[PDB]
Amino acid sequence: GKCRGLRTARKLRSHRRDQKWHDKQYKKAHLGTALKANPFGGASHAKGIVLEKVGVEAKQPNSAIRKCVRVQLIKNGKKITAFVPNDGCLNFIEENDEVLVAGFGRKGHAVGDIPGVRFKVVKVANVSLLALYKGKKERPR
Amino acid sequence: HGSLARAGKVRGQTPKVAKQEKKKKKTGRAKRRMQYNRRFVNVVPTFGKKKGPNA
Amino acid sequence: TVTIRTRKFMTNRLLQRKQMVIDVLHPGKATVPKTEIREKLAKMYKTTPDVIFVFGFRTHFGGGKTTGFGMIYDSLDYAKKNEPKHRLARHGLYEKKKTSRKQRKERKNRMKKVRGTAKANVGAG
Amino acid sequence: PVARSWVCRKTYVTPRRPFEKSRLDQELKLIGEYGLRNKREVWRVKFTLAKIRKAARELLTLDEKDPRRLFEGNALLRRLVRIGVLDEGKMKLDYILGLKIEDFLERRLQTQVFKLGLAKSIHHARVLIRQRHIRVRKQVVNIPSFIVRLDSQKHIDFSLRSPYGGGRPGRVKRKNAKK
RNA sequence: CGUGCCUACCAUGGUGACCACGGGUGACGGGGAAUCAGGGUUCGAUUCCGGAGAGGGAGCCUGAGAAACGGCUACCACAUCCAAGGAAGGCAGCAGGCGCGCAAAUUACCCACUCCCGACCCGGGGAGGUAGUGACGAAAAAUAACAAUACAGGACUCUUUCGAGGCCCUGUAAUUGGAAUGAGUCCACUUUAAAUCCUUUAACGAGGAUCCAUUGGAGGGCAAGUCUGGUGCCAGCAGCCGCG
Ligand SMILES: [Mg+2]
Ligand SMILES: [Mg+2]
Ligand SMILES: [Mg+2]
Ligand SMILES: [Mg+2]
Ligand SMILES: [Mg+2]
Ligand SMILES: [Mg+2]
Ligand SMILES: [Mg+2]
Ligand SMILES: [Mg+2]
Ligand SMILES: [Mg+2]
Ligand SMILES: [Mg+2]
Ligand SMILES: [Mg+2]
Ligand SMILES: [Mg+2]
Ligand SMILES: [Mg+2]
Repeated sequence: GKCRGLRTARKLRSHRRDQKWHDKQYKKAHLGTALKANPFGGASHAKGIVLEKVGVEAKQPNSAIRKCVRVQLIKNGKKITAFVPNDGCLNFIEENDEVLVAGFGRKGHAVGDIPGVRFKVVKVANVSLLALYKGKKERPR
Repeated sequence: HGSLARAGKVRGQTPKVAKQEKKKKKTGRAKRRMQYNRRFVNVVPTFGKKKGPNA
Repeated sequence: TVTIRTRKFMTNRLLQRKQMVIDVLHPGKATVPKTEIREKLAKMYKTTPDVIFVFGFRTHFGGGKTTGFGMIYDSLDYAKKNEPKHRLARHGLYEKKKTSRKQRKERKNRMKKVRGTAKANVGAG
Repeated sequence: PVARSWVCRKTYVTPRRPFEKSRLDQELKLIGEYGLRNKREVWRVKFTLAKIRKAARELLTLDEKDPRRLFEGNALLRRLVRIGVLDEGKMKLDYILGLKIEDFLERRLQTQVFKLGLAKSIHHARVLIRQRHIRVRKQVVNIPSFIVRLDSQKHIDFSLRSPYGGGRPGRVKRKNAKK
């Protein structure tokens, strides 16, 4: 099975260094395609510009029309369909707004209800969606 | 084709309810004292099968 | 009323000075000021009061003791010699009259740009 | 550049499971029994006991005639006796692991007030040791998390204060109302 | 100065499957940091040490020490004045401004402490220290607390008690004081180069209009409601299972 001699440690580290790439997490952490292929340029948050508002559908067991925003980024310049979280907020996210986006619970997968949305809206013109939903005074219109 | 007009439908159609004037709560250690006086060896009349912290 | 006791006591005969650590007792009112502790130490040393210095006062969180550093000197000329101007400023011996930022540096710049008679006219006037 | 101080210590036990029913019941009956505020000052005592247990297991790992073990074990026994958790009896390292959680809460400031009087409802004794009314010695004690050492253990007096010292803190309001 | 460091001649060598050579590093190297069996895994630009550079990159005077840039010379990219023949520049120093980005502080004061420089006790230092923003983060820690008075929910020592409550907690928008004490308001202290903050202390300073504690949740994981009213696979909730 293994190799258990006193001078076999080079063969051991060669075998482990070869077989360590087959894990998904190691290769997505130490392969450059998860920097040159993902959005954000490897960031956590990113500002963007509202391009359009898209009503997408839910999955097959669910039945809902989810409301999302196609976001033109500032750092990279790519297009991200980002999700409108709360009950309202479609009337609070307008065209050409400074929109901060983050993940849902995982960068790789998405939410099991929405097909192709990986990211979530937090801010609208330096005013958060929690502030626009409850508590604070008025929109920056 | 999915229309975007139904935004905040339940948030609009929800009847508003005025929050009634609830008295002030207790502090940190006072709230822990209330928890120890309420939900522990202070008052336990019944049998140890069912629990009643809210009903 | 108050009680002043010196714990640590050293004598520098080179500079004709005596260093001490002063604990002032407080079972009563507030922290006794700069003048009165100095006068009581002058009464306990039985000389003229215009020569003994003291600096620093803590407070041990309600009455208790206040700890400072006292300096008994035997010559007013030695007191004027061996002491810095900021501790002469408690009695007002040294006066600088220009405690201002950028004044000396702009004088340095006016003495760095021009040279000679124009420098003595501008940077010194 | 700057050189003042850079250090960080977290006297804070963080539990692995967040919501254990028996553990929450045990920690809240501990708080309600020994008069505490929140669970981070339970985790203070738990972290100190855990660090003492780590040092005790590190000492019990070594050989018995080891001089480092003798020195550090005698120092740990001396510090625990001067705290007052141990007795003058069992000076073994296994009894240190045999210690429990509630002994440090017993040796804190409020429980010594409970055992030696002027307690009057531990929740009020918290106020009596917070406000300047219970004073271990001439250096005034203010903070309730005060490990009462065994070397003095009895000096509970107060001077220039409200109930026995003197002064009119707010009774002058009632006197001016009656006058 | 010892050297293929360089030159003339001579020999054909030297390294590599024990990974050299060739690429990338979102690579300055360490002492270290996070992570709780042991073993390990991932960062270390960052206050200490050593290296490298002062927009890119080449050359050099002086000087013991530089290929120095708060030195110079010429090129490229920038870039200020111009009265159009010419002058003048290098904040990856301290403050600050533009752009950039999810993202990071005031054109403050002082050489008072520690050191350093110079002819020298005496001058200087955005080296540093102090002050302002600051919920990166670490420690201690009020937010209404407390003892009593009275109704009862009474678990309970005890006698057919429908109580003796010298054990008791709780709903009391109920009284009562210690009128506790703190935060703030300010005199005099003190710290301090001058001050502020810490502490001492004189006087105001709580009764639900108080001096108001929020952040998430209540099907399982995962502590906690088969409560009420609307919405009726719509809105939406839910990091997965799922609900509508
Ligand atoms: Mg997922
Ligand atoms: Mg690099
Ligand atoms: Mg670890
Ligand atoms: Mg390890
Ligand atoms: Mg070297
Ligand atoms: Mg250099
Ligand atoms: Mg630059
Ligand atoms: Mg330089
Ligand atoms: Mg510069
Ligand atoms: Mg609900
Ligand atoms: Mg549960
Ligand atoms: Mg919810
Ligand atoms: Mg959640």
